[PDB]
Amino acid sequence: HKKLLQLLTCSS
Amino acid sequence: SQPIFLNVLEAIEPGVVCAGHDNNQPDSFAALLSSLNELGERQLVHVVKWAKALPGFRNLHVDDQMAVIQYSWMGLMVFAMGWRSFTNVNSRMLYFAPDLVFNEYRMHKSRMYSQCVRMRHLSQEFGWLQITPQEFLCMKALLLFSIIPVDGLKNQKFFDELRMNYIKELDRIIACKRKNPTSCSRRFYQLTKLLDSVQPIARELHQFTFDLLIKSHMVSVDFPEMMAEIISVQVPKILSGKVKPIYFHT
Ligand SMILES: C[C@]12CCC(=O)C[C@@H]1CC[C@@H]1[C@@H]2CC[C@]2(C)[C@@H](O)CC[C@@H]12
Repeated sequence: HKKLLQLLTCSS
Repeated sequence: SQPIFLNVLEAIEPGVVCAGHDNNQPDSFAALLSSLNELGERQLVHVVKWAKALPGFRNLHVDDQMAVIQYSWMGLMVFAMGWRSFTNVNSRMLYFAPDLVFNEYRMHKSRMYSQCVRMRHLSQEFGWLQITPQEFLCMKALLLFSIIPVDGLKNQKFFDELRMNYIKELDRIIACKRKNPTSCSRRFYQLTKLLDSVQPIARELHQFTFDLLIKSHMVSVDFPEMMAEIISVQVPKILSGKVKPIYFHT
């Protein structure tokens, strides 16, 4: 969930 | 005049992804499945980046964005793999990655030969139907919007509009003759049938990977972090009937 959501939060 | 939607889909389509498979080791179940799992983890990064760049996708609630990606990745990845297999090896083998191409021996050793046969048939459909690259891209985009919770999303209304628009884009790009309206109708029918056919394949693979994760320590198969999380938290929602595909046909 961390790495997966991190791919959305980065440069949203 | 000159469009825009197709320009975007062409521009964001992911490039080559390698599995990192050591082709020196024998074709054992453990080695092959561990490499497929790593390929999944790697491709998931690209699926997220692709989806976030799709027209309208960022309009969805953030939790819905996460949800649709976590439910649809298997279908998306299988569909893309079918296309690679069609274009690279005329569907003779399964082109998972340049360093992970499955021949008959690997299909057997993977213990998912039956599922591989179904994936090869999917790949062959791209040839039988003479699917165009633009049809492929629009169909693939629509797969992202083809599986949701029975209870719905946080903002289901926005999702329903987005899906509608993606269906409209597919309808616009179908390879047919307008002078023969029957041809366009037949084509759209064929494409919606092809899209629906991805779902039972994805379901079989969801069942397989779930069962594999449960016994993974016993059979020495490694699952990376993102895969293990999604297969243990989201995949069971599908398997238990909480999350279902949206079919065109009944
Ligand atoms: C999505 C992947 C990996 C990406 C791809 O090209 C399609 C392929 C289909 C079978 C999946 C695999 C990822 C790992 C899985 C889920 C294994 O655990 C069992 C079935 C595998």
